Parts: sequence; C-alpha cells; structure tokens
Amino acid sequence: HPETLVKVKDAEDQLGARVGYIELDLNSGKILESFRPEERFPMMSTFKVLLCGAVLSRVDAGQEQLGRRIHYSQNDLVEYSPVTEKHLTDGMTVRELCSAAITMSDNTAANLLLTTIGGPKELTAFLHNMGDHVTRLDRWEPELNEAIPNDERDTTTPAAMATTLRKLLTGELLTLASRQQLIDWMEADKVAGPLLRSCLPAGWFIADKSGAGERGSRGIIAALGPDGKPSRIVVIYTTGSQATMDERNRQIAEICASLIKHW
Repeated sequence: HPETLVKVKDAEDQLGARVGYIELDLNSGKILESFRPEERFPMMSTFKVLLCGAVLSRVDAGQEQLGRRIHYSQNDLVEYSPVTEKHLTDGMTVRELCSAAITMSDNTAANLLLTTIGGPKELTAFLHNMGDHVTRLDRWEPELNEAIPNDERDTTTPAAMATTLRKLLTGELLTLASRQQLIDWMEADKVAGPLLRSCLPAGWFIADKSGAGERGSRGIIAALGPDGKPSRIVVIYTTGSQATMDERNRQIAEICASLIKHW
C-alpha cells in the first residue's frame, strides 16, 4: 500500500538512513510492495533463520540429527550467549542450539551451528544451490555485525531474503516436518517484542526474527497474518543511521501500523 511506503519514506528522513522493505504474499509468491529491493543491507541476526534452515536440510538428508549432543568450552563463548553460557558441562543438542539461535538470538549457538555445516562458506553455498545467488555470509559472530558502509560482506537484499525465506517456510526444499519446526522457532521469538509484534492486533499469527548491529544497523524478517494463520512475509532493513535504538524501533512501529491497516 502507498501509505506504507510513505511511512518508509518518513523513516528514511527522520533516521537519516536507507530502509529496505518487501511485502510478499505467502500464498502466491507475488510481491505486494517494495522499497529498495535490490540494495544490500547487513543481515545481522536474521541470517540465523537461514542457518537453521540449512541445518534442517542436513537433518532431512540424514547428514545431521536434531538430538545429537554437542559439548564445547569457555573459549567458544562469544558476546551475548544467554543460553549457551549455562550449558558448559551438559552441552546442548542441535535442536536446542537452533532454538537458542532463533528465539533468543544466541551468538555462540550460531557459531556452533555454523561448525556443523562447515562454516559461513557452506551456508552461502547452501543458499546458492537453492536459488539465492545474492545473500552471502562471510564472517562469524560477532564480527558479522560490523556493518561497514558499502561493505557487501554478510549482506542480503530485501528481495533476495524474502524470496529465500518463503522457499524455506513454504517451499519444496524442506520436508513438512522441517518447515513446521523452523517456523515454530520463529514464532517463539523472545527478542522482537517492541517491533512488529507490538503493532499486531489480538489473534494474529507471527513468526519473526529481529536484527541489530553497528552503525545504526537494524533489521527484521517475519511471516505473519490475521486469524492465527500466516499469510504474508515482511522484510525490513535499515543501516547508516545515528539514531538510537528506540527511534529505530519507533519507525518500524509506524510502518507496521500502516501495513496492518491496509492489509
């Protein structure tokens, strides 16, 4: 809807930064709205959904098991590890690591998962072989959140991300069991409260994954819809601003308000 684009334009003016926006119909796959669809933005934590999608792909092929237990040590813990820092002794299963990586955005969990698939290169290789020749991951946590201007490392485009996410959640790649698991994790998101979820009316379905980083970086991907059922994928990115966390969240609030209003 045009008014939603106005909210995005208002956001660019008041934040002093670029904003990426894609509105994608989950049923048909037709884009309903776009803003800077072919420009690159830092993925930040949003890649973690893609990461666990690759892991689940290995689960389907029998190359990985969700119940497989992994142990690690103190020297594996990086910044922000709210879940993994509490299981140094008992370790964690692969299923728990993806749960921690998506719902709590655990960084160490993300790194351990990247080890299971063979690093950022293999995640990129996975995305390449499923049709996404655009999205790329180059570094580990937390260096991937650097968000240096004009740096293409660890970046996606709003169009590439939205189409890729659709293939994971409602495509032919994963099994029905794996598709359901991935969107179950996203629905249990704990760290995206004051964003899209804050805008939604009662009874709405939402499965999302937020993002934040350096140099006014912020992002979010989501699969949502009214009547307790997902009907649309929304991708929002922004970078380069010097605005605080609160104002960046407020712009997403304003954009979301128009999105739901003109649903």
